Amino acid sequence: IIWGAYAQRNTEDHPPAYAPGYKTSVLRSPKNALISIAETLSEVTAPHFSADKFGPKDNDLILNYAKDGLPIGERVIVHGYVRDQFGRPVKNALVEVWQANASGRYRHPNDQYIGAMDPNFGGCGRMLTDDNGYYVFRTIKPGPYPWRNRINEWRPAHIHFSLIADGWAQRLISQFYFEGDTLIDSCPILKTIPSEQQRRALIALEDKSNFIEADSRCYRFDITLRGRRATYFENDLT
Amino acid sequence: IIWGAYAQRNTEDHPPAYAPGYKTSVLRSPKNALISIAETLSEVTAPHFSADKFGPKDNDLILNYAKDGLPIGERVIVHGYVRDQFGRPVKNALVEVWQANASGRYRHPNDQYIGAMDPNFGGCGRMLTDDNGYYVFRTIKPGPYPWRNRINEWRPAHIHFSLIADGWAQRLISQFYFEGDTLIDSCPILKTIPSEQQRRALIALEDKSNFIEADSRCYRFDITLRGRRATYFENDLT
Amino acid sequence: IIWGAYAQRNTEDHPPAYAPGYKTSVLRSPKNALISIAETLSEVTAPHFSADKFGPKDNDLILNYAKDGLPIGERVIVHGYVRDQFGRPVKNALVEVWQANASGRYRHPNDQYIGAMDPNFGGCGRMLTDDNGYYVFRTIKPGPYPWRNRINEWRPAHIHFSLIADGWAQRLISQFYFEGDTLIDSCPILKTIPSEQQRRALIALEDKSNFIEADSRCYRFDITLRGRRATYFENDLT
Amino acid sequence: IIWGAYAQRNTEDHPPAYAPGYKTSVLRSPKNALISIAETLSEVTAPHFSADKFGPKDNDLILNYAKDGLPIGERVIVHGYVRDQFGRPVKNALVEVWQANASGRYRHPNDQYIGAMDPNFGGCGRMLTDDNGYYVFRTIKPGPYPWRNRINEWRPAHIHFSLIADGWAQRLISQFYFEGDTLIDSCPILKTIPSEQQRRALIALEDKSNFIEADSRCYRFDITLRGRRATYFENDLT
Amino acid sequence: ELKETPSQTGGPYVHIGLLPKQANIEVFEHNLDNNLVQDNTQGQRIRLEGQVFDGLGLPLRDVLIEIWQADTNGVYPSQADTQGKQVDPNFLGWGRTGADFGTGFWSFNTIKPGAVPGRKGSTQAPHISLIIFARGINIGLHTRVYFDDEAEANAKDPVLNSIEWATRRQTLVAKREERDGEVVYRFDIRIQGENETVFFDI
Amino acid sequence: ELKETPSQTGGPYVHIGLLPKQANIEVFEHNLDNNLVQDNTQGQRIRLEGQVFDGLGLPLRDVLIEIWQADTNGVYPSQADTQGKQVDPNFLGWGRTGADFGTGFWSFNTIKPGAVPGRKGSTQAPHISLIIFARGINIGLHTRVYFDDEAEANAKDPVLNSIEWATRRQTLVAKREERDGEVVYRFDIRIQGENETVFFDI
Amino acid sequence: ELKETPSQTGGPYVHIGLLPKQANIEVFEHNLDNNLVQDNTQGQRIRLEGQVFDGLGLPLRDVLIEIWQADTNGVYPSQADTQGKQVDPNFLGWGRTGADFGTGFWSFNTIKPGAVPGRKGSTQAPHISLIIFARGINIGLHTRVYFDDEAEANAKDPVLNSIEWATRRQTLVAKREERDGEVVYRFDIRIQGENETVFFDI
Amino acid sequence: ELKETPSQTGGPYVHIGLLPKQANIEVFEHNLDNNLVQDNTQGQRIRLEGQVFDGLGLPLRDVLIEIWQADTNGVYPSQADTQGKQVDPNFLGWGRTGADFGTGFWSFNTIKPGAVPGRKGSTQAPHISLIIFARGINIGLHTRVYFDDEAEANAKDPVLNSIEWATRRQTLVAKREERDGEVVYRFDIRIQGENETVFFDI
Ligand SMILES: [Fe+3]
Ligand SMILES: [Fe+3]
Ligand SMILES: [Fe+3]
Ligand SMILES: [Fe+3]
Ligand SMILES: [O-]
Ligand SMILES: [O-]
Ligand SMILES: [O-]
Ligand SMILES: [O-]
Repeated sequence: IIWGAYAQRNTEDHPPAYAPGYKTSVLRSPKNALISIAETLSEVTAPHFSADKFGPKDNDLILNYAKDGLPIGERVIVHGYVRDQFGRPVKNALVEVWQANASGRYRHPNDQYIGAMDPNFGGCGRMLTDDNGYYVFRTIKPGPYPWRNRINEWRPAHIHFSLIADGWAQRLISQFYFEGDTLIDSCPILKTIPSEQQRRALIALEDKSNFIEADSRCYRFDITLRGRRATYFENDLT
Repeated sequence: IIWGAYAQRNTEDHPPAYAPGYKTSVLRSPKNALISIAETLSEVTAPHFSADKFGPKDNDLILNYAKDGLPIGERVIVHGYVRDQFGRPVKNALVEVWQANASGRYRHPNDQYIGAMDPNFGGCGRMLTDDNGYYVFRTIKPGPYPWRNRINEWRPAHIHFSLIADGWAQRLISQFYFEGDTLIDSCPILKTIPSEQQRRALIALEDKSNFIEADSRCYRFDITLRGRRATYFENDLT
Repeated sequence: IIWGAYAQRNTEDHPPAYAPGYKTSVLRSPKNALISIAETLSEVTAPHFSADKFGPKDNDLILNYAKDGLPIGERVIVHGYVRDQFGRPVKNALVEVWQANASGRYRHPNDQYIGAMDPNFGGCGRMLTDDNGYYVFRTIKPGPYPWRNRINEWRPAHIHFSLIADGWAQRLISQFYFEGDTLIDSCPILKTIPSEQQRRALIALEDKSNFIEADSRCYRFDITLRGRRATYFENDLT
Repeated sequence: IIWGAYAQRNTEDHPPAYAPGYKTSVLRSPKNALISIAETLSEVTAPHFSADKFGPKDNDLILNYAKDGLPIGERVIVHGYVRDQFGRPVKNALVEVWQANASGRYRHPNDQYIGAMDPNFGGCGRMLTDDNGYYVFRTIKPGPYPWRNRINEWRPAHIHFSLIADGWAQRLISQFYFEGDTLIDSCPILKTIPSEQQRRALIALEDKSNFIEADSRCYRFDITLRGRRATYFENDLT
Repeated sequence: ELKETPSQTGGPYVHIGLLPKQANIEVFEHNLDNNLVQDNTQGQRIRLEGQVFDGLGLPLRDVLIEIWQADTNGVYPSQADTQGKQVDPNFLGWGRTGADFGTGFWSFNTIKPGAVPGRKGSTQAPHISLIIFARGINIGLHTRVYFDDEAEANAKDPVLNSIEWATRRQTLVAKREERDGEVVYRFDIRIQGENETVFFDI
Repeated sequence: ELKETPSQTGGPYVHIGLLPKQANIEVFEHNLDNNLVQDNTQGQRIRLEGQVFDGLGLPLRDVLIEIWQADTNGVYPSQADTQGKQVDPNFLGWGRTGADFGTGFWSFNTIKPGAVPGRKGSTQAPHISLIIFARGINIGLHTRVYFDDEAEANAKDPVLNSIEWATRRQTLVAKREERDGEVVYRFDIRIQGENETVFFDI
Repeated sequence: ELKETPSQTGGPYVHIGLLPKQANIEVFEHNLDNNLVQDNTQGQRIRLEGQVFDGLGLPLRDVLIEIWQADTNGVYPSQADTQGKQVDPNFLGWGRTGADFGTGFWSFNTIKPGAVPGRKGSTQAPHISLIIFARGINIGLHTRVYFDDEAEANAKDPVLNSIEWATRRQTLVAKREERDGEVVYRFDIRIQGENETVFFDI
Repeated sequence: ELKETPSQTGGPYVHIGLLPKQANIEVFEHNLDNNLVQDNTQGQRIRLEGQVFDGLGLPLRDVLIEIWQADTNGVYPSQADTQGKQVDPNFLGWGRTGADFGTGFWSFNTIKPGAVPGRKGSTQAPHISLIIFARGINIGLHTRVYFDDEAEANAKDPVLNSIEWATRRQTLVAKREERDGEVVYRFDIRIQGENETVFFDI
C-alpha cells in the first residue's frame, strides 16, 4: 500500500472561526478565508512518542496527584476507540486530557471561582492508544462552571482532549461532555458547531455494563480523525 | 370554614410495600393489606416547630459544617413550593434533608464506599416553609453511589427529604433526583413507583434564570401533600 | 425580601446588532461583542415619574391634539399588562408611544410621504401602569407606510413604545403590530428577530368582547420586562 | 489483558423465579431474594472437556441411535454462534441438547403420551463450539406435545439446550423454538420471560440458503452468554 | 387537582440524617429527640420501648420511629385540635428515635395520653400514633399503641373494633411492666409473618 | 416563566416621538428634557456634551440619548437604592436629549455624580449611565461616562477593570474643559470602527 | 452490546437428557457422571449427599445437580485460574447427578477442596459451588456447600459474612458423618419456606 | 465512512493543561517542552520567537503553540517519511510552548530545517509548520514559518507561490537577527486585521 493525502477536512462538520455567540472569537478569528493547499511530506508526517517516557499513573487522574488522600468527587472510567474516517484504528496516538475538579475549579491561580480546590486532584493525564486504537483513563467527573460570555454563562461538565497521531493534518483539540447534562443544550461554545449530529459526537455515553461494582462508573467515547487515501496510479506526494 | 378529613391516599400513585426488584423490601413488607380507617382528631393534627429553634445556617449545607474550608463539589440552590393536593400552600411545614457528599459518600462509619469523605461537609439541613409554602436551601450536588441490590447497582444522585406539616396523615418521606441523570432510568428503587408520571414528579428541574452568576446553579422542585376537604353539612370528625 | 440582580438578558430572544437585511444597521452596529458586567446599584435603579405631572388626555391620542374636529381613521383602544419575566406586575412604569396617522404619515417636516397629514392628530401619548401593571390608551390605527431599505419596502402598521420601569437594566424600546396585517411577514425590521415565537410576541391581538359598541375596536397587548431574582444567602450587590 | 469479573446478570432479561402461570414454579421458587455476591476465582472458572472424549456421531441425532432404519420426521440442521455479551466468540464450550421425537414423545417410561415412540431415535446430542464460537448439529424436528399446566396446555416444538463455557457464572440452560410455530404465542413457559424482545431471542430462524437440496432444511440460532470485563487499574479478584 | 408526591424508602441512613446529633454530626444547636417530658409537663410519666422485627424474626437496627400523641387530658398540641380545651403548654406531643445499633431496642420517655374524642360523639381509648421508616420500607408504616391496663376503654374503641379479625387487635396492645418504680410499656412490632402487627392506611 | 418582549429599533422618529415639544408637537403640559439641575439641586454643575458617529465617521443627527445617574453624594433618586442615605430631594437623576439637527451635538446640564458602592464592598468611580437609541440600532446601546479628572478613582473602578483590553477603557473617559467659567465634559461616542466605544450588556 | 440469552426451565426430562446413560439411552461412549475421584486424584475422599425439598417439604425426584470445585490445594482445574500454582492433573473438578427416583437422594464422590483465595487478599473457607435445575425452576439456582468441621475458616469467610441475616448462613453448612470408615457430608436443600437455603446471584 | 470529531476551542487553560510542569502541576516525570535540540542534534541552532496579536493589536498571553519540522537534512523524524534517507536520530522534530504571562513572548530552541521534497519532484524552501490554540480560537490555526535569508528558495516555493496575493506571502517570512552570537528568527503572528498572517487549511 502506497499512501496518498489525507481526505480534505469537511469545514461544514466543524465550527467556523468567527462565531459571535462565543464572544472571545470576535477578535481572535481571521478575516481572510483559509488558504487550502495540496499536501506534502510536511502535512502527512508527525512525531512519535515512546511509551518508555510515560509513568504508571499518567492515565489515572484519581491517583496521579493524590498526596494525603483521594480526590473528592465521582469516580469514573472513560474509554473508547480512536479511528480514522475510513474506520482504521489509530495506533500509538498521543491523547492528552485536562479538566477541572469536582467543584468546577481548575488548578491555577488564574481560576478565581469560589468552587473549592481539591489538594489531592491535579486534573492532567495522558496515554497512547494501543494497536486497536483503544484508550482508557480514570478520573473524577468534572463539575460544570461559570464563565463570563454573557454574565450568567455556564459550561456543561467537560473534559478537554488533544490528539497527536500519524499526520500533522490530523492534529485536533476538542472537548467531550457527559450524557444527560442539561447545560449541553445551552452552551454557546458547543453551539458553534453547526449540525446537531456533530454536537452529539462530543457526548460520552454511559456504559453501564462496564461500571465496576462498589467502585466506579464508566463512559464510552470514540474519536474520529481524518483518514489517508491509498494511491493506485500516479503518486504525486513526492 | 370547618375542615373535614384528608382526602384518601391514592395507593396507585405510590410504590407498593412488596417490590421484589428492591430486594430489602421482601422481608420488610407486611403480608396483610393495610386496614383503612375513618380519620379522627389523631390523624388530622400534627406538631408545631417554632422558628426560634432553627440556627441561621440550618438550610445552608455548604457552610453549616464547614471547618477549615468549603466543601468540594457543585454549588447548587434548590427551591420550590409545598402545596396540598387542592393547590393550597402548606405554611410552616418542617422540611428536613440529608444526602451524601460529592463522591457519593455519607458521613457515617457504616458507609465504607471508597468515594472520598469531605471534612467540610455534613449533609443535613432543615427549614420551615413560609406563608406561600416556599422553601429554599443551598448544598453541594450529591454524587451517585453503588449499593448492593444486584452487585453492580447504582443510585442516581439524590437528596432525601422528609415533611411534617399540618396533619399526621400528610407525613411523607421521599427522595428527589436531578434532571438528566442517566441512572434515573435504571434505579430499582425509583422503579417501585408504578407510573411514569409519578416517577417524573420526583425530578428536580434545572431553573436557569435563577442561577447566580459566578456562583451557584439552581434547581426547582415542588412537593404536593394530601389535602383536607371542607365540610358544609354534618361534621362527624367529632 | 432582599432583591438581587436582574436575570441576564437572553440575547437569543432579541435581534442581533448587525442585521444586513435592515441596511441602516450595517454602519450603526458595533463590531466588538458587548461586554457583560455584574450588576451594581447603577443597573438596578431607575427614576420615578409622578402621576401629578400627566395631563388628563395624555393617553388619548384621539383627543389630545384635536383642534377643530376629530382625527380621521379607525378608532381603537389598546390595553394590556406589563409584567416581569417571573410574572410579577410592573407598577408605575412610564409607557410612552408614538406613531403615524391613518395615512402612515408622521407629524414632522422630515416625513415627505404623500400620505396626507391630519391637522387633528399628533401621534404621541404616555401613561403610568397601575398597581396590577395595567395600561390603556386610545388612538387612531396607524397606516402602513413606505420607506427606503429596498426601494419598495413597506412597514406593517405599528405603534412605537418605550418603557422606563424599576431598573435601568429593564429599559426597552420596541414596536407592536396588529393581528392579521399581511405586511408583518415581509418586514425586514421584524425579521431581525431570530425566532418566530418572539416575532409573535409583538402582535397585538383583537379583543372583540372589549370593543365598545358604535364606538371603538380594542386590541390586547401584553409586555414582559426582565425580572429581578430574590437573595436568600450572601447579598453581594453592595 | 487482565480479566476482571463477569458483567452482572440483568435480572429483567430473564424470567422471575415465581411465575404463577407456570404452576410448578409456585412451590419450587425461593421466597427470599437472591443474595448477590462479588465474584471470586470460584465464579470465573469452569471445567474443560476434551474433544477426544466425543464420538463422531455425538452431534448427529439422526444417526446416533439409528438401529434398523432412520428415525421418522423432518430432517433439519441447526447451527449458529455462541458469543459473550461484548460480542467475543465463546471457544470450546460444551453444548448439550435433548428433545422429543417427531410425535412429541420423549424416550423415557415417564412419558406416557400417546404420540408414538420411534425405535430409531434417541434425542440427545452434544458438541464443542469451535474457535469462532460456531456449532452445528443435525436432528429430526421435535413435535409439539401436551402437558398438564391447565389441562389442555401444549408446548410449541422445542429443543432443550445447556452450555458450560469459560466461567461458572455463564452456566445456562434454556430452550429454543422454530420460526412460525403458532404455539409460541400461547406457551406459559415462554411467557415467563418478561420482554417480547427476549422471547424472540429463543426463536431459531429458517436459513433457506443453507438448506441442503433433496436432503435437509436448516435453522440458524445464536446464543449469547455473559461476558467478562477487562481490568486496567486495581485487580481485586485476588 | 394535583397528585401527592410519591413516597420512597427512607433508605439506609434515615436514622442518621434525621438524628444527626446521635450520629455525631453536630450541625444543629437544637436537636429533636425521643424525650417528650419537659419539667412542668403534666401526667404520669411512662417509658415506651420495644423492637421492630423483619420477616425472619430479626430486629431492625436501622429503623427510624416517630410517635404523635395527646397530652394528659386528651388534647393535641396542634392548631387543628377543635376541642375548645386548653392543651398542656409544656408538651410537644411528638418525638423521634432510632434503635440501638447493637441491641436493636428503641424507646421514648413520654406521658400516658388521655382519651381523645372519636367520630360522631364516640370516645377513643388512650393511644399513641406511631410511624416506622427504614431501608426496605417504601412508605412509612402507621400503627397505634394501646395499653393493656385500659382493657375497658379498649373494648369500646372505634378503631380497634373496626379491625374485623379480633385476633389481630391484640397486636396493638402494649404490656405494662414496673422497673424499679418506673412504668414501662413494651411494644414489639412485627412487620411480617406470624403475629404481624396491624398497620393502617390513615 | 416568560421571555422578555423583543427589542426593535427606535426608528427614524424616535428623537421626535419621545421629545414632542422639540418637534413642535405641543400635546403635553409637562415635558421631559435634558436639564437635570433644578434650583436647589446640590453639587457642582457640569455640562456633558458630544457627538455620536457611525462607521463612516459621520455624526448621527437622529439619535435619542438618555442618562441615569446618582446625586452629589452618590445616592440614586430611586426606591431601589438600598444605601440607607437620604437622596437630594431636588434631583430626578434622569434626562433625555436628541442631537442638534445640523451640528449633530447633544448635551445635558447636570451635576457631577458622587461615588456609588460597587459589589462586595468595593467603590465605583463617579459615572453616568448612558443609553443610545436610533434608526439602525436594534437594541438600545448601554455605555458609561467616566471623568478624566478622577484618574485615581478610575484606576480602582470594578467595571473599568473588568474590561480586559486596557486600551478600550479609555473610550469611556470624558475630557474636562472650562468654557468661560463653566465645566464641560466632552464625550464622543463611536459606534463602529477605530476607537469604537465600549458598550455593555447590563 | 448483546443481551444474555434468556433462561428457561430444564423441564421434566432435564435429569434424563443430560444423563442419558442413566436413563438407558446409550448414545455416547464416554458419559459424564457424579464421580470426581480418579485413581491418582489427590486429597481426602468424601461423599456429598442429601435431598432437595419443595415448599411442601417433599423431595424433588426430577432434579439435576452439578458441582464445581477446587482440587486438594485449592486450585481450579481451569485455564482461568490465575494462582500460578499447578493443579492436580487427575481432577476435572466438576460432576453431575440426578436424584434417585424412589428415595430422592442425590450424591457425589469427590475430594474435600482446599481453600481458594478470595478478593483483595482474603481467603475463602473450603466450599463446593452447586447449581440445581428442574421442572418449575426457571433459572438454575446457585448455592455453596461449606463444611461444619471448618468452623474457624467459615467464620472468616467473605461470602458467608456477606449474608447479613446470620441465621441463614447456617443453611450453607453441611454435616460431617462417618459411615463405616467413609466421610460423608449431608447437605439438604430447601427451596422454599422455613430454613430456606440461601441462593446466590453470582 | 465516519465524520471527523468536531473541534472546540482549547479554552482558557489550554496552555496550562498541556504544559502542567510550567503551571507548577507536577504530575509527570517526563515533560514535553519547547526545546528541540538535544546534545548530539545536528544542524545550526536557532531560536524562533515572537508574539501572537488579536484584532485590537494586543498580544495573547493564553496561547499554546506547537511546531513540526524536518531535521538538518530535510528528513522528518516520522515513519510516514518516504524519502529513503536516514533521519538525525537525536531529533524529535516537535515542540510545544506557551507565551510568557507578562511579556507575551513565545519561543523555541531548535535547528534550522533543511529543504524537504515538494509534490511532483519540486523542492520546498526550508520551513517550520506551526499551529496555534487558545481561548476564542475554535479550530487550531495552521501556518508556516519561512526564513528571510532563504529568499532564493522562497521564490521557488510551491506553497508560497500558491498564495495569489503576493503581498500576503511576506507575512510568512521570519526575520533573522544575531543576538550576541545566537541566531534568532522573529516571527510575529497577527490573527486579524492589517497584515493578517496567512493561515492554511491543510
Ligand atoms: Fe474547561
Ligand atoms: Fe441515599
Ligand atoms: Fe414608525
Ligand atoms: Fe421438553
Ligand atoms: O440512602
Ligand atoms: O418609524
Ligand atoms: O421438556
Ligand atoms: O476550559
